[PDB]
Amino acid sequence: LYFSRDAYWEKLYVDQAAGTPLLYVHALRDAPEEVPSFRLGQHLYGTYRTRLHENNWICIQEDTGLLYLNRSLDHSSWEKLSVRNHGFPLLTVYLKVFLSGECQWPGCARVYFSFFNTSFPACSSLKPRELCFPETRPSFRIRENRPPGTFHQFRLLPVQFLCPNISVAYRLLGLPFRCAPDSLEVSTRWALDREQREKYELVAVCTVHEEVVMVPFPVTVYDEDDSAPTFPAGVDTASAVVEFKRKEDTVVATLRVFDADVVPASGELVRRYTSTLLPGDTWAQQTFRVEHWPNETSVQANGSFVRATVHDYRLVLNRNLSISENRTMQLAVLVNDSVLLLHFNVSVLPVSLHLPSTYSLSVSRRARRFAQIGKVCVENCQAFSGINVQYKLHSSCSTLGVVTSAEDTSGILFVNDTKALRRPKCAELHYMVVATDQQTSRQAQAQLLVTVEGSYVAEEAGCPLSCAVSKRRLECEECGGLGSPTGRCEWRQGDGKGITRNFSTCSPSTKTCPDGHCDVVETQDINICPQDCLRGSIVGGHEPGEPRGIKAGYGTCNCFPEEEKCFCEP
Amino acid sequence: LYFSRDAYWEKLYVDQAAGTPLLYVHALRDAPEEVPSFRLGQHLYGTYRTRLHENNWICIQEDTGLLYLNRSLDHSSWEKLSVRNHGFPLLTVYLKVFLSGECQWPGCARVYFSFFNTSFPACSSLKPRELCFPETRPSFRIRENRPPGTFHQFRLLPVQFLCPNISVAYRLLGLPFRCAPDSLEVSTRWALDREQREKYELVAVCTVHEEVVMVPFPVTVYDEDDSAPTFPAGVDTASAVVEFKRKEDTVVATLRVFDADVVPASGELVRRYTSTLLPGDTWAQQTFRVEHWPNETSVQANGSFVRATVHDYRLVLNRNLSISENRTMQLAVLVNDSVLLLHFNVSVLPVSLHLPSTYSLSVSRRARRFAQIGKVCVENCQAFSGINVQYKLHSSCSTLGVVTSAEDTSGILFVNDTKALRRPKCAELHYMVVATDQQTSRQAQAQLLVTVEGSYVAEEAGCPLSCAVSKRRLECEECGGLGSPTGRCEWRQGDGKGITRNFSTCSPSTKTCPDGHCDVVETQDINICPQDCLRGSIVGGHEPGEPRGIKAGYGTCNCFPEEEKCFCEP
Amino acid sequence: SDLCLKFAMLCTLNDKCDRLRKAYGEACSGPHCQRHVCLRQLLTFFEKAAEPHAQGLLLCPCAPNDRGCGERRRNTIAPNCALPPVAPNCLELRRLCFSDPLCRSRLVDFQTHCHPMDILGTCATEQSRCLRAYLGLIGTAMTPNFVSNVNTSVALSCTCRGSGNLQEECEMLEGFFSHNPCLTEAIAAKMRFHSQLFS
Amino acid sequence: SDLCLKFAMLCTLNDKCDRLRKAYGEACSGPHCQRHVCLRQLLTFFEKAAEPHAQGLLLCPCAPNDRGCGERRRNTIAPNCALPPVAPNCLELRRLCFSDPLCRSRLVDFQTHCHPMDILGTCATEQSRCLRAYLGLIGTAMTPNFVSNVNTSVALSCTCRGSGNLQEECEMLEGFFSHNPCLTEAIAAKMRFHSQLFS
Amino acid sequence: GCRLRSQLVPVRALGLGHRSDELVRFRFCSGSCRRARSPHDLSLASLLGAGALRPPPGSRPVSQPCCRPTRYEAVSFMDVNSTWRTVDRLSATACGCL
Amino acid sequence: GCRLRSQLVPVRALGLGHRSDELVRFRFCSGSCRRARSPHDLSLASLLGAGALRPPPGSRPVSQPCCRPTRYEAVSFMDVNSTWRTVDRLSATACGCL
Ligand SMILES: *[C@@H]1O[C@H](CO)[C@@H](O)[C@H](O)[C@H]1NC(C)=O
Ligand SMILES: *[C@@H]1O[C@H](CO)[C@@H](O)[C@H](O)[C@H]1NC(C)=O
Ligand SMILES: *[C@@H]1O[C@H](CO)[C@@H](O)[C@H](O)[C@H]1NC(C)=O
Ligand SMILES: *[C@@H]1O[C@H](CO)[C@@H](O)[C@H](O)[C@H]1NC(C)=O
Ligand SMILES: *[C@@H]1O[C@H](CO)[C@@H](O)[C@H](O)[C@H]1NC(C)=O
Ligand SMILES: *[C@@H]1O[C@H](CO)[C@@H](O)[C@H](O)[C@H]1NC(C)=O
Ligand SMILES: *[C@@H]1O[C@H](CO)[C@@H](O)[C@H](O)[C@H]1NC(C)=O
Ligand SMILES: *[C@@H]1O[C@H](CO)[C@@H](O)[C@H](O)[C@H]1NC(C)=O
Ligand SMILES: *[C@@H]1O[C@H](CO)[C@@H](O)[C@H](O)[C@H]1NC(C)=O
Ligand SMILES: *[C@@H]1O[C@H](CO)[C@@H](O)[C@H](O)[C@H]1NC(C)=O
Ligand SMILES: *[C@@H]1O[C@H](CO)[C@@H](O)[C@H](O)[C@H]1NC(C)=O
Ligand SMILES: *[C@@H]1O[C@H](CO)[C@@H](O)[C@H](O)[C@H]1NC(C)=O
Ligand SMILES: *[C@@H]1O[C@H](CO)[C@@H](O)[C@H](O)[C@H]1NC(C)=O
Ligand SMILES: *[C@@H]1O[C@H](CO)[C@@H](O)[C@H](O)[C@H]1NC(C)=O
Ligand SMILES: [Ca+2]
Ligand SMILES: [Ca+2]
Ligand SMILES: [Ca+2]
Ligand SMILES: [Ca+2]
Ligand SMILES: [Ca+2]
Ligand SMILES: [Ca+2]
Ligand SMILES: [Ca+2]
Ligand SMILES: [Ca+2]
Repeated sequence: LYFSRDAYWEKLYVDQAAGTPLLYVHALRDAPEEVPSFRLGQHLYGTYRTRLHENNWICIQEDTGLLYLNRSLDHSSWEKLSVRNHGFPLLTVYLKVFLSGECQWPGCARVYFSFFNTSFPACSSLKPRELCFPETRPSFRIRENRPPGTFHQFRLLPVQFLCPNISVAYRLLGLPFRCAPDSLEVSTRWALDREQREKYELVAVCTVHEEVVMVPFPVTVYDEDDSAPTFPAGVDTASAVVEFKRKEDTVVATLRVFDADVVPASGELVRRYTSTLLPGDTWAQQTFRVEHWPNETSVQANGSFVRATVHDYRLVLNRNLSISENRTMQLAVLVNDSVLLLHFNVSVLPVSLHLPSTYSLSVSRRARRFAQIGKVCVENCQAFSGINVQYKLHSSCSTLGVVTSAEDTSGILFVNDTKALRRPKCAELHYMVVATDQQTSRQAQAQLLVTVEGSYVAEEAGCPLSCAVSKRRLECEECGGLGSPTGRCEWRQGDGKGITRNFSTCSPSTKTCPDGHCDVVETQDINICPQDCLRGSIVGGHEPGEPRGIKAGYGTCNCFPEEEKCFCEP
Repeated sequence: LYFSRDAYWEKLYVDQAAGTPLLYVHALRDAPEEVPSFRLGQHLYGTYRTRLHENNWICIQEDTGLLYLNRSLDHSSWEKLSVRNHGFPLLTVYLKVFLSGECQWPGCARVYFSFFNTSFPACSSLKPRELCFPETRPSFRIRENRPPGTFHQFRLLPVQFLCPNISVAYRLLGLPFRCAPDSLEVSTRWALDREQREKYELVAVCTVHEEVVMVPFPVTVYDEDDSAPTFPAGVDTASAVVEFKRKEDTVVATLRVFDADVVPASGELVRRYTSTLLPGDTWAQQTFRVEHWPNETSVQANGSFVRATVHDYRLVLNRNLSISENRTMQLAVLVNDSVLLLHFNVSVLPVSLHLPSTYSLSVSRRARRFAQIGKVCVENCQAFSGINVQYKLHSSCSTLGVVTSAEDTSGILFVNDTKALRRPKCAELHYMVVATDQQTSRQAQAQLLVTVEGSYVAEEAGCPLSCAVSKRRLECEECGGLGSPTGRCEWRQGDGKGITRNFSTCSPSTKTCPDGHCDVVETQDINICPQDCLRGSIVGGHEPGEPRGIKAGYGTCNCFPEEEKCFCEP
Repeated sequence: SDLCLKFAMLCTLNDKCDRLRKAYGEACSGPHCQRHVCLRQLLTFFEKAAEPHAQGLLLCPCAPNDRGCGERRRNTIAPNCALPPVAPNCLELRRLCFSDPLCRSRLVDFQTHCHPMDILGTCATEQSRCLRAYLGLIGTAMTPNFVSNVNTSVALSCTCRGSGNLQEECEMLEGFFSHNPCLTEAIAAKMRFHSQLFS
Repeated sequence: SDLCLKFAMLCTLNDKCDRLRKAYGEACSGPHCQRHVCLRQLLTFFEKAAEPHAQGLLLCPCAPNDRGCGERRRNTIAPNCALPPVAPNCLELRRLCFSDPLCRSRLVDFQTHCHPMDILGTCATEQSRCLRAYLGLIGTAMTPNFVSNVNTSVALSCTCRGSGNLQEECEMLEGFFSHNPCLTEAIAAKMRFHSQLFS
Repeated sequence: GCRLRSQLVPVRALGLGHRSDELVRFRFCSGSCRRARSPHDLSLASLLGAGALRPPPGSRPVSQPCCRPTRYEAVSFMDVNSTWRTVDRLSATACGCL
Repeated sequence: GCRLRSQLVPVRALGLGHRSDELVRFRFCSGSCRRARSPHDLSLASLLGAGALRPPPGSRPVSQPCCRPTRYEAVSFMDVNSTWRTVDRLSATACGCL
């Protein structure tokens, strides 16, 4: 059982007669056995749902579901009620109609009554627009796969009870909906399926006396599970071989499922569409979870748009895979619908840790601490995701030093001492560069021939420790900072477009410091790259770096790292 | 036994002969039995009293007290000693001569020796000024009341031992000192008394070959108790009647004593000259101590000045005498001399506590709080010292209020409320002024007829609480302060003589506030008299009030009492 | 200078209104913005201020072609921090309103006083107590905002995509914002007064 | 401007000397003055300073009629706070010197190096180490000062009135200050150098 | 007296790069502080009265204590892209003698 | 920079009534304090750049923090009667940005 609507509307007037028919109600069937019973409420609710006075006036007939005035209305009753209205002009009371607290469909249906201070007027003041249909248009509600029944009736009952001398006719326009002759109930021919069509917006023809009036007529077909899951037209298996990524959680391989139902809604979709991992080795549990989340799409059937659910199924890892794993499997998953079979092929490969045979690098002979010379990298640099290849620099004069930046798993080598650089007998050295792993002991080494080469000019005594304490261009390349590669600094200057990310400063490494990353070499000291590694106040119109630093700043930005301040100012 | 001097001087030279007579010593007698014995020391002291080397060279004859060179001198000995001198050119060693640690008279006498790098010269280089007497003149030392003896000898012994061919004669000028013929010892005729003469400065005549040479010759006669205390020529008793003072310690009555001795010196005068209070009633002990302190004066005897001691004896109280005591006594004191009789008459009087019959005072009808109108005083105001006569103001409308200032024991009356002053029915009141005592219950009362009289003008709203917040003259008499007698204030202005005690300010009471006393009425509030009652900093060239306040200040001084500051500035 | 700036400066020139507008301009700024402090200072603004000051600040007139007068009006309640980045299901957004007893009180008054009574535009009680129930919804979880920048169509930031079978219970709840005759004629009556007031 | 101001400003113009002169000008000022803090900052001044700076500041020449050049010199060691108000017995003043082991060390050097050796004026060791032993007596208990303001006669502030029988033991101890040939010719040799130096 | 002020300023007129069109109220400090005066202040105001000092290279030393804020407040607005920009600590709330 | 100074002044030239003849060394504070600058200071130095404020009646508000002493020392001398006069807290010993 369910009502064909949820809200019913009716008008009451002063001094109308007893036994006057107000309206019918309608209730369709879920089954070939259900007969509707109708009971009223007892207390008229009002605006902000508060009981005003007990229904002493409206009675019901359970057989056809007829609402009719038993006792009648007067101004003493509509001052008895309108004072109880908490101070509002009364234009809406209502009751509940149950058939099997708070009124909600498909149990209840709330029936409004809009009262007016006049009596029921004469027939001459009835325009045919208020003679056919009520003002608030209905909206109907039919579940699919149901016994066909009767869901609407046309006639305005107090109208023909009080103006019977005007003939009014009603009709409907391969459609399942028909209007019976000489009995104005509307009925359904065959049981509907939503998946063919889901919205029927019909037009009902009314003719008074003489005026022809038509109104919209919405019917929304509801839904059930009348559909089983299906491959998207013969794509039965996708596969993917783990080669390089090996991180914690990564989308590896993916398939799709096309259900045509909507009914397993967002609250309880997780109970029904469940991804049963078919078992195998416990390495599959240790390393795989089959993640799943749905999304609704639309598809055409016979000129309309019926919607459906798409269930994506993705292999996602669980842990850092080690390097030396070399296996293959068949990962099967059952999919439930309340039943489909999917699987994956997964192979895991070994990876070697080879490095180039000979590294070759010059060093500027006047260089300072923490200067980046050149990058050292395992042969496949930016493709790995979850491998710790830490680099250590073993010699066979300590001048250089390697610390691997964790973002790229590349080792950047930097100069750690300056006094041990200018020595004449150590003008050529041997740094066996060693690239070790951490989840396996598998390391590597490679050969280097360093040539420390350049001039030598001693520095000025009026130099601060940082390049970025400077303000203008000429005080940048005459004075040395801390992380400088050739003893000088370098001035970068941008545009005059306001607060821009491309601003002006004096930097040691114009490609490494004002870059967006506070590198490990950059975060070594407070003085090397302060305008991208500081934790301080930036006086002036700025916009902060998102971990730290200066993302953008109005004009020139000069920073005091010993006092933890920046000024951004033109 | 005592030496006639304390220091002896002699010169040594290179390579002088053995057995050469250096000098005699002299020692007078305390008694008819004492014969002097003379021993030398063993070790030559030097500059800063340190032993240089043992006396291997100088021996003594005990009979006449003769000092003579046993072994003789050479440059090896005077480099043996002068290196030991801690680096000084050696011109003074010395020895001790005892007759009965550190050399002090009348036990010891230290004998100097001034050595020179030459040998003893020939007789031609001896001027007769160094042939008669040594360079350092003697200073002699004779106790009185002694057996007369021999205290000096003239001849320079190595001179006549080494230049015997020159005749030298010596003589002296009713005097007790005589020089014997053909034996050049000087002797005393009769026993001396200091109280006749105390200094004999004689002249000794020397004649060489031919030159006459004379030198001074001091003799200081010492002292004993040969004198008894004596009234200062028949003033046997002073007396004094306690009438009004009655404080803790006050000089009441005084006498003098004239001793002619000096010997009971400042260290042990308190043991000997002691004031024995002869007894009587214990009220005399409870209320009197006989204080005593000496002072030395000078008096003429036969043309000289002999000094003597004057012993003053003063009655001094001990406690606050009550009023109602009425007694008389005879306070006797024995005085010891190691014995005189003194006394005092002391009477103690009653004092009544009468007040004037009718007090009469006007009150300005616009007056403020804490204004002084008129003084209330016990009939003898400034003569009492130790009496607490507190005043309380009993009525028969609370407007006035009396608080006795403790300095004068006078009650100053002040206005405590302003709202209760302008009332029409209390335009004449009755304040029975009550003057109570505290060490006796004896109180008093007196009658008052107050006339509250004046205009009435309400005040300005732009007035601070104090008159002395103002800066110039016109902002003084247009605006009211706190302790004002007539609602206005009054400007006092002094000179332009720098930091003066007479400076410029705006004061309520020009005779009570910038006066030097923070009165009780003035110390009632912080705002009444701040420039004489504050405890704060005085910014500017000032000079502080000695309990508190501003004693003097450069120019104008305006004080903020709510912030505790003054500015002194022109 | 348009009208949505003239009615903003009249809240600036007040002492009582600028002190409140500064309180949510600060909590709704920058990329590191915090949402539940940004919303709490909006209830305080549209609650503890004078009604002619709030109603002029939010609902302000414009032309259809006047781009910088509707683009500001969309961004007055700071939607980049107040409205969530992902659009949730529009029945789920009502659930969070029903849980907190302030949003429930602010929502029931709007379902009371602005219910679509007649399809011509006639409201239930008054077209003056409609906006008082409307503006009480701004600091709550169901914050409405102007969708476009050329017209005064106003809706929630929600979608009825993953609705399941409650499509009409979601379509009507969105049609209570974008198909209200009552609320649209109320906001139109207020904008036709604001184009009379200081125009 | 006289000479006792010229040799005062040469201690002012130094960094090392004005910092020390400010240390006893502050502790020896005002009517509420405190004596044993006033004296302790005088030993530090005549000890921890350069000898040409101290000897020029204290011993300074003048004329007999030049009143404002001797009146300052009497008041350089601040006698109203340093010297006691009542004049004690002059053997008692030596007792307090013998009790403290700094004044005893400063007094024994003066009885060493400035003893009247000859009545013409010849000193014992040097007429240079006489003033070094002399100026060490200023911050002690036996502080000498210039008695008059017209001449350079210097004595203690003491009297031999209540001496008892030790009159010559007190008269010689005062004659070691007012009848010294050695000390007087030493101070005269220093003043005849100060009237050669910057005159 | 050294007390609090308030005023209206454009936000382009602040010189911090924020381009906008609005007005903001702005509280600054002003006044005199003759009641927090020191002995050194009278001294320096008289040594700079007869010109007894050579003034040093750089600035002039000020005699009286300057009237400075003690606390600050943030200022919020909208830019030309209609985005809320805040600048912390731009307007005072209480003044004092320092 | 905001650092300590020192100088020589007569004591009649101090204006505190002490008549004398001497010279005293005198330490004052001077310099600039551009490193203790605030957002309000740049704001006020730009609002007083285009004249965007009406300056209030009384003084001008200063933009930068003023360079002031932190500690003081006493100054001692002798007067014309040759009596030691002290004036407490007349010369600085350390400066700072306030
Ligand atoms: C309806 O009215 C009749 C009389 O007209 C009365 O007898 C009957 O009880 C009423 N029924 C109800 C349910 O009120
Ligand atoms: C899966 O489908 C079967 C088939 O009836 C049902 O018994 C089971 O409960 C379903 N499981 C879930 C989690 O929906
Ligand atoms: C669901 O699909 C629509 C269109 O196909 C897309 O806009 C939306 O982002 C999808 N949702 C998710 C969570 O991917
Ligand atoms: C995998 O490696 C990443 C690299 O940072 C690490 O953060 C993560 O915790 C690792 N996973 C596990 C399960 O340890
Ligand atoms: C997955 O592996 C099985 C095992 O032999 C193989 O038959 C199948 O072809 C593989 N899948 C694909 C898509 O090749
Ligand atoms: C080189 O860098 C390392 C980093 O671990 C540091 O421990 C070492 O002190 C540095 N060398 C010198 C000489 O400081
Ligand atoms: C004195 O000298 C004689 C020899 O000349 C010697 O025998 C005697 O012991 C000496 N006496 C002393 C006390 O040295
Ligand atoms: C007082 O003189 C007598 C007389 O010889 C003596 O016995 C007594 O000790 C003396 N007392 C004092 C305190 O001197
Ligand atoms: C002692 O007498 C002399 C002169 O008679 C006087 O100057 C001195 O002050 C007196 N001493 C005391 C303590 O009264
Ligand atoms: C005597 O009176 C004075 C008055 O102040 C008081 O100070 C003193 O203590 C009193 N004497 C005694 C012994 O109580
Ligand atoms: C002291 O009192 C006695 C007692 O009568 C009397 O003889 C004597 O004259 C009084 N002293 C004086 C100086 O009058
Ligand atoms: C009057 O002065 C007395 C002083 O003891 C004080 O207690 C009282 O409060 C004053 N009167 C009023 C009305 O304040
Ligand atoms: C307002 O504009 C939006 C988008 O520009 C549009 O979806 C909506 O239909 C418009 N309103 C009307 C009433 O057309
Ligand atoms: C120095 O003057 C004082 C007092 O003016 C005087 O007593 C002293 O004798 C004078 N000195 C000489 C050597 O006359
Ligand atoms: Ca179906
Ligand atoms: Ca299904
Ligand atoms: Ca279905
Ligand atoms: Ca960088
Ligand atoms: Ca005698
Ligand atoms: Ca005697
Ligand atoms: Ca005698
Ligand atoms: Ca006074």
